Amino acid sequence: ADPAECSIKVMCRFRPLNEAEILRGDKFIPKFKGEETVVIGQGKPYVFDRVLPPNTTQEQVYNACAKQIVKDVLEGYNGTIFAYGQTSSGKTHTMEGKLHDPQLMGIIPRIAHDIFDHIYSMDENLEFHIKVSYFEIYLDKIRDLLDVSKTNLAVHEDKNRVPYVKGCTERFVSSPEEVMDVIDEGKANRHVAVTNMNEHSSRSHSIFLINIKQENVETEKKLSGKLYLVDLAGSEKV
Amino acid sequence: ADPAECSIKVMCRFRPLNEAEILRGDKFIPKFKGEETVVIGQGKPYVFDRVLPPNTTQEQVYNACAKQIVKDVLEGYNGTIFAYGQTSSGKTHTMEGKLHDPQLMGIIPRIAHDIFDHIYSMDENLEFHIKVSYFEIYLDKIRDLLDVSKTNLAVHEDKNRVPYVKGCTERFVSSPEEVMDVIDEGKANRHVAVTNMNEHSSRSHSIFLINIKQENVETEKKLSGKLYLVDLAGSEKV
Amino acid sequence: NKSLSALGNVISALAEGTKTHVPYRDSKMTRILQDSLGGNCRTTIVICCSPSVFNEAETKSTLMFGQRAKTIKNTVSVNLELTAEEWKKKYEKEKEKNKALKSVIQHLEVELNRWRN
Amino acid sequence: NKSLSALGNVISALAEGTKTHVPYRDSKMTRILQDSLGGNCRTTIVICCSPSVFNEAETKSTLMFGQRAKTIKNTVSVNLELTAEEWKKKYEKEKEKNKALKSVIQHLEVELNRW
Ligand SMILES: Nc1ncnc2c1ncn2[C@H]1O[C@@H](COP(=O)(O)OP(=O)(O)O)[C@H](O)[C@@H]1O
Ligand SMILES: Nc1ncnc2c1ncn2[C@H]1O[C@@H](COP(=O)(O)OP(=O)(O)O)[C@H](O)[C@@H]1O
Repeated sequence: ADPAECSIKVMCRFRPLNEAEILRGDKFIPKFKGEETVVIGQGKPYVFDRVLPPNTTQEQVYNACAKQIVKDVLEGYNGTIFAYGQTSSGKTHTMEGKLHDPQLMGIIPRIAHDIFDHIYSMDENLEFHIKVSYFEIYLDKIRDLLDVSKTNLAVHEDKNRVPYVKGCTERFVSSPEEVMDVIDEGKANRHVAVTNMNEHSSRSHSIFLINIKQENVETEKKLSGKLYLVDLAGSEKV
Repeated sequence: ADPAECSIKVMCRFRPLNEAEILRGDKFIPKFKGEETVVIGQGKPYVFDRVLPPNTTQEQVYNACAKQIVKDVLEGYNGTIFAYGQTSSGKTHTMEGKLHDPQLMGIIPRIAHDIFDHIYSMDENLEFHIKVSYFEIYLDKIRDLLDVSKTNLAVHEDKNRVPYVKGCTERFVSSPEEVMDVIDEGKANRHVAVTNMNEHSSRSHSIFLINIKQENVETEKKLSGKLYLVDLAGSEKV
Repeated sequence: NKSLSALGNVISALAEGTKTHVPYRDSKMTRILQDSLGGNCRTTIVICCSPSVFNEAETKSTLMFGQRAKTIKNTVSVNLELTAEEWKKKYEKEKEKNKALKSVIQHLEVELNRWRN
Repeated sequence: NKSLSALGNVISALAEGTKTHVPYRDSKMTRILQDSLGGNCRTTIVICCSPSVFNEAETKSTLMFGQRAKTIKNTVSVNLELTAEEWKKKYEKEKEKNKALKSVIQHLEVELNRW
């Protein structure tokens, strides 16, 4: 066929001043203009795909940042959503949120429900096989969160030269709930060997991987998508 | 896109004057220059890839002639070695030689050793499957040597037009020990119906065929090479 | 942080158009995300920031990663699952058209030249 | 000596560079040693020989047989079965060609309706 160019989208999510900050009487520097511009005091304006101010809820940030990737993924396209920021800025509230709270869950949890909400509605002639993965990377080392005994996982290259974590654990899910369970499990296991999680996360990337494969039993056409939901490490400098 | 040119290499191996010749007081005519030239008495030099004098041992001939083929064929290339020359010239000594004597064995014996010798040190991703067959060609008829039951085997052709003996015996081998059993087995059989053995082979053609097919599980890539170890029959005139 | 280091070198080196020796292999992640960062995939980047003046320097930096990131362009294409058979067959098909077009091309040419000649 | 004959025949022809009715079918052997004598195969030929002057004749011939076969040039090609995702590449670039072809049409077919 003919594949299309597509700029990588970027969302600017700004978080509320928090208790310490409030108390110290800090003032909110960002000035929002429209849905995708942000001004910092008196400097050149910043323009992004969308600029998510502090009052933008978790639903909204899902609907503006991830609702369309689930759709593309279920169709054969590879979607990748990631959080980049400074420690304490907002990445984890974004990506995971209050994992089992309807109001405050984040991207992952939501993509967990969307994928199966979409699927269940499809025609029975469409046969999906969703298999999840959950590893973390610390000081350039990959640790399967679902098998804590695996701690120096390698990245090889598949059939068609595409990088990938070899030997990680792959779970076949069949509901929003079995994916949550995989989240829950890797959330605990992350502790195994960790004295300070706060410090840990602050320096570790948590990488969730929904690997979708669909098959039309009628027409026999088969497609596969790789959904990478990454929660990177603090970007704070030297 | 492309295949690479490169010509047939010819090695000339001279054998040391025999006891019988000895007594008569035969004169030694060959006159060698460097490692590729030779001239008889007062003629023009015949240059070959290499030229092994009478003191050439079976380890040197192999190193000079069949060391590479094994690598080649193990790379996916086709390999073919054959001995040519008048009867009692050295062909069978060179091709087979003292079959189990670790010093006086010839190309064949060594090749079977190297093949597995190599496979062991070879990539852990690719599985092998070596398939040997052993037949003779006397009076244009192809005799299966691992089955004296078959005696008029026929040449057919494969999808991309390459000839090959049809309905011949095919033996799977995963060790040098096994390969030599087939040689051993076929060396015997050839006796079936043979009155005096000297004459017959002196006038027959034995072709050993090793078919190496490997496939990297990791990258799937499947490879294949064909080795044809042939000892021609006496080339003498009249 | 050598992965972010890795990351940042990847982005910038991509943001350029250099897309030649873009340091993918600089880290375990730059490779996992190799597809995500400059290839077959639809990437969204939620850059997170703090509104306080004390975090202003970092806020600035984060913004600029977004800025430069916004100018990377991926070549997205649905992922098709086929045996080698299918791929060889469809390739054969896309070779029948090749031959086909040829004639039509050599058709026009003749006329125009011929027509003209 | 059929076999040796065909082999004789096939060598000298290839020697010359005639390949076209090079008589592979002259025998069952030459058919098998078909791909070996002028096709896809790295091939070595050890011409064993007697040092005695009493056999000067064959040797000399044998040298010449040896001399002939080195001039033959085969075409080496690793026999590596195409990957699914390998063929897929084939199609891919043979689709640009076909795209680049419709564009060699497009312009080429614009003048055609100009006149
Ligand atoms: N009450 C709230 N409502 C909305 N967002 C909030 C609230 N309290 C905190 N946040 C935000 O504060 C941040 C807390 O998580 P954070 O410290 O930023 O995670 P990380 O350590 O991954 O950067 C989240 O990123 C989020 O945007
Ligand atoms: N360098 C050598 N030293 C000792 N014997 C040799 C040597 N080269 C060849 N021969 C051996 O091989 C034999 C030569 O005849 P042969 O192997 O039967 O060849 P073919 O029948 O193929 O001509 C002699 O009988 C002998 O044992």
